[PDB]
Amino acid sequence: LTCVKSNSIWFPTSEDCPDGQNLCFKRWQYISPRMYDFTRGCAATCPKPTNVRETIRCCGTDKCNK
Repeated sequence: LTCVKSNSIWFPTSEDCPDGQNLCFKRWQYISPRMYDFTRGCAATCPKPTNVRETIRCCGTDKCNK
């Protein structure tokens, strides 16, 4: 699998996931209206929110987390 990788520093790029990681994730954290922190990458299992302002979506096709 290949996923989009991005975070607060790095602009979105393609990344090849390690063998055995067959999900891509997109995670967003609400700050205020229409203002979010986004993170994207590969995962083995879908990550879970660390706080109630976070939402995560996972998917299983190349770069589906764009």
